[PDB]
Amino acid sequence: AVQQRRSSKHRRDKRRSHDALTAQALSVCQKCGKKKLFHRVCSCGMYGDLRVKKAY
Amino acid sequence: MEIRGIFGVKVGMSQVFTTNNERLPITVIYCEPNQVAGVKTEAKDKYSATLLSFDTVENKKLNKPQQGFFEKNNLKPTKHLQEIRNMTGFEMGQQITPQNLFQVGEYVDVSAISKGRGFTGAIKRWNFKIGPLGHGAGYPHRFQGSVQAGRGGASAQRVFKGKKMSGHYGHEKVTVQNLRIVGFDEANMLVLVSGAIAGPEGGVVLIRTAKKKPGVVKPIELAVQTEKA
Amino acid sequence: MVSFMTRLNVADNTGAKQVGIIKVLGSTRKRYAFLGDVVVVSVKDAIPSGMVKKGQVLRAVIVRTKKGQQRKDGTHLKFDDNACVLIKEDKSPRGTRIFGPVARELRERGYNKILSLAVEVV
Amino acid sequence: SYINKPGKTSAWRVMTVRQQVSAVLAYGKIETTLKKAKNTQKRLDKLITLAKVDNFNNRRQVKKWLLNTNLFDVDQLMDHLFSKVAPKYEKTPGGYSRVLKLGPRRGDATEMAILQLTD
Amino acid sequence: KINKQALIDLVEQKQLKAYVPEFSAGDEVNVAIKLKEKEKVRIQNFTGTVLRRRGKGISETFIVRKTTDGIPIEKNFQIHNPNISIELKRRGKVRRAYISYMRERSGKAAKIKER
RNA sequence: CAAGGAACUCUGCAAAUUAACCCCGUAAGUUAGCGAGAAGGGGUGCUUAUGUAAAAGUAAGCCGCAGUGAAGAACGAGGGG
RNA sequence: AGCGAAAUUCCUAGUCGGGUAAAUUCCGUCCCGCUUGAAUGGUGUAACCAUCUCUUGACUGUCUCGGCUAUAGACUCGGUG
RNA sequence: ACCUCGAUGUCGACUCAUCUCAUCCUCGAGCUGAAGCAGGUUCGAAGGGUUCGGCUGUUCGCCGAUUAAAGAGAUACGUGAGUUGGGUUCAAACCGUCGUGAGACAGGUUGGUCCCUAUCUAUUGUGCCCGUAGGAAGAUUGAAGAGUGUUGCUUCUAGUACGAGAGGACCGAAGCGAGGACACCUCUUAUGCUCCAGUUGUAGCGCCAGCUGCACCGCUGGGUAGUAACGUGUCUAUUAGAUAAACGCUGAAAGCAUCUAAGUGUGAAACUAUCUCAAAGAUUAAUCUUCCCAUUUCGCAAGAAAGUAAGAGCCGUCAAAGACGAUGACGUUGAUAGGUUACAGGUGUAAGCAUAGUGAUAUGUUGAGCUGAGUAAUACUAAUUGCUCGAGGACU
Ligand SMILES: O=C(N[C@H](CO)[C@H](O)c1ccc([N+](=O)[O-])cc1)C(Cl)Cl
Repeated sequence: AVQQRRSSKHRRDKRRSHDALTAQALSVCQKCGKKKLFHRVCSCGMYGDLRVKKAY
Repeated sequence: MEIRGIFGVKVGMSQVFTTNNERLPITVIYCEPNQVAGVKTEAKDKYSATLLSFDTVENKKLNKPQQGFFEKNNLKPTKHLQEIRNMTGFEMGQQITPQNLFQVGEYVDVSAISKGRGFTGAIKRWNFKIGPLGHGAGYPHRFQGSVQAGRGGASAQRVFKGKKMSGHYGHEKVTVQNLRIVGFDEANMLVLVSGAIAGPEGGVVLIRTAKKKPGVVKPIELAVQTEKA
Repeated sequence: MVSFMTRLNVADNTGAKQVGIIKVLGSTRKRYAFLGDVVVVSVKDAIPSGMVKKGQVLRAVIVRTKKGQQRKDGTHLKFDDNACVLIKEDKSPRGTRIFGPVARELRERGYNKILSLAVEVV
Repeated sequence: SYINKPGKTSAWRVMTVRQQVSAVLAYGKIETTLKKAKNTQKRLDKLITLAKVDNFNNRRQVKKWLLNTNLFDVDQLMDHLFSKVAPKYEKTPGGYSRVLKLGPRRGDATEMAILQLTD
Repeated sequence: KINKQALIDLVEQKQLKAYVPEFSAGDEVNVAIKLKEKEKVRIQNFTGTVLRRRGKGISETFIVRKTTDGIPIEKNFQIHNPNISIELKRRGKVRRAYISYMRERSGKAAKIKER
């Protein structure tokens, strides 16, 4: 159904207290200076000392 | 109490036969010699219990404090550690083989964590009958059951404490008692116990002396096949 | 296996052709009747010959179940149709000879007069 | 809740995996989602390890999963498979393909990944 | 350590037999069964036709059909069971490892014997 | 979807069984038109030959759990208002 | 006149017979028809009714007694809201 | 006529119930016009169950057959923000009656809309943060608790005690049941959508053969693991303590008699545990084992910045888990997932070929071929030469 008394700003704040997004982990590529994702390739391609994509 | 217990891994269910032309399904448990880790002296802590460990692994694969604890008492590095109340007469540093506890056919009980089920309705959890599927149904026709015990301000406003509801099932420690084990294998280190055995195939299973019938035996001896070329 | 309000064949010379269940015996709400369990039943249609006609109700013993049950040895008995045998009150039957095979499980409850007058047994 | 798209079906999954493995055999590098790439890797490996014999029976058996592409026809890919793919693998058992995790997009922010063959 | 999952076969060697004949769906078979209700064991013969054979290393079981008074009888037998013996008298041509058509046909439909 | 087969339910509601073609066979009652496609059964595959112009039909042989193989096509008999 | 506990009958869950294990509903009768009744029509009637009602053959999850798979949601994530 | 007309949705059925004892049954005991079985009645006892159908819209009520009986009741005569609507009861119309009329009559008669995506409380499961005056990993104890608590049939004692015959035990033992619960899926079936084989139509792969798409999965017949019941086990029992009713000693108030005043006993599915389950957020924050620790010392000595160094967390391969989180195993020091190899199980004679026929086809090569998720090894592929929090214990 619907609410019978209005929800206060305190109620919504306590409800959204869990809204904070997590800090995603990063990693530094071994040949292209940049902060890429983790277990993931960067904009150059060398996921390791091994490539896969052409340029992007 | 003469309660004694040994751990193992239940690996499969397969029936074996015996004399009297009787059928009895059996379940196979890979056993393992369990090392004594300690004994709580009855006068020292007001309760008597025996703590053991099993499922040995690589020493460095275990965490530091348990490795140091096993180093102090020269206990084999193991992965599982548990105790049983009222188990008496087993000093530290001793190895146990399953032939010291149970006879060929005495009463046994078996405990294990129940196999997983995930979330499920009360229909599959409390044997609640399915609603009428004919002569008009309504979009709800598989429901948890009515709960209201009254209407008004004299016998109402409350939902009963701990009443059956659609919730989690399985993955809980359960035990089945009055079991008659039938097969020993010291040359192969396995046991075969009658009846259905709880727990997922490959989990940890604990075999103890049942308190239901405190050690009364009735042997079951196998009958070898007679027809051959 | 066998449930409430079930019509089955007549395997003995009593004159009836179809037998209908009235209620399973034993304790209340047994909800089933297996081999050897006595059940109160009635006749559906009968030939003019015989000691029982339409209207009367009797107690019978189930001798054939299609689903079957597993014996304690490992041999699970099976049958195609369902049959039964009629008595009056006692173990003696109301018919002289019985058509069709009868299971051995009756020996676990008695009824030796029934088996002694059969053509084939398990 | 009526009038619903047909959605994902078992036949749809077979069609999708056939299309993806045909495309991979055609080019060799495919940018897709992680889940479908992982699903089609099994069929890719099976086809590659089956192609190692070059007999009529297996070539008939691989026609079931095969499908033509934009640059090469049915027979083109069929010949290419046993001409310049199968002979390149004779001592390495399995693992003829691999996957790497790309970044997420912005339109739907799904999980994107690249799939390539063995160097 | 680790488990093999073949210990099911390893332990089952205590109850096994290597004198069971081969038969799938149509070979004419006979079963001799021993019953213990007195001091003397009673012997019963049961001839008929095969329905199904299934098992891995101990669940090997089979189904035998016969007819009596125009009524068919299906009986299930465990191959590894004391005081149960099996024999083959006339094998026949079949097209499926499992059959279920005999449950509605009886007589004038016997299995053709192969070469 | 095993067995039971309407015991559920106010009521066989819903759902399922008969489905297409061809060939046998079909009652009470009646305003003699009907009821009737009543009811109740049989055959349909492939190949060969006989076959008209095709299809028919026939005889022989072959395959299978089934052969309008799927798809689309009447569940009926009664007495009463 | 005809018909009659009928769509009309309140005491009525009226009597009897039947079909079933059990029949306030059903059908043929009986009739102090409280208040039936012949143009606000009575009675019978062949065929028909997406009509109401009852028995019953095959049929099946309506049920004894529930289960499995599949989708599209439902659940998490991204964009709008 | 006291809250409700600015709406607290009424009968009955289904499911789900919970509670009282004026007890239906099991159980304890007394009295008897209780020889014994079966009985009639008063007190104790809420632990559990309290049947299936026909007529019926129904609760009733009647009847049929069983059972231990078919409990009396209570909760907005429980349970429409869970289902329907058979009806009082809506707009159409029938008849009967009433009315000179529109029309009316729990008089009966056929049809007929049941809205609402969950805020708070409560309950069922399940997480993050913080706390437990060091941090972390493990193993415990029990504070308060929850569920389980039904009986029948057959035989022996024993045709004994009993009664003249008829008839037939208390007390006990054993076997077999039903109901319900707990599990499990080897055996039996159910499902088993990238599993196997036959197979029609149609259009393709140029064509024959053979394969694919589509026709509910095209249909059919089976069938891997897992999930499931009708299949398989176990449970319902047992004993201890204090007691209700009842049954007693010794013994007097009342020289007797007498269970009560003292002391000392017997005694029920009730009660406390013995059974099972969870449990230190038991703040009244418990116990034990192991592991980490000592960088004088710098602002307003204020334990201030070098500040884990044990471990945990971020991310990933995953399932023994699984809506999400967790839980559990594993991250090149590796067997965590995928692939390969081999085997298992299922399907049942793959495709081509030769032979016989003329022709659909049959035989041998063929216990062949095929096969998601089963099992054991395999670094071949994927988990990197990545990041954060986290130790000198205010005092006893
Ligand atoms: O009016 C209703 N309920 C009223 C509210 O004032 C009240 O609850 C009520 C319910 C039933 C009733 N009755 O059955 O006679 C009378 C009043 C509903 Cl029908 Cl909307």
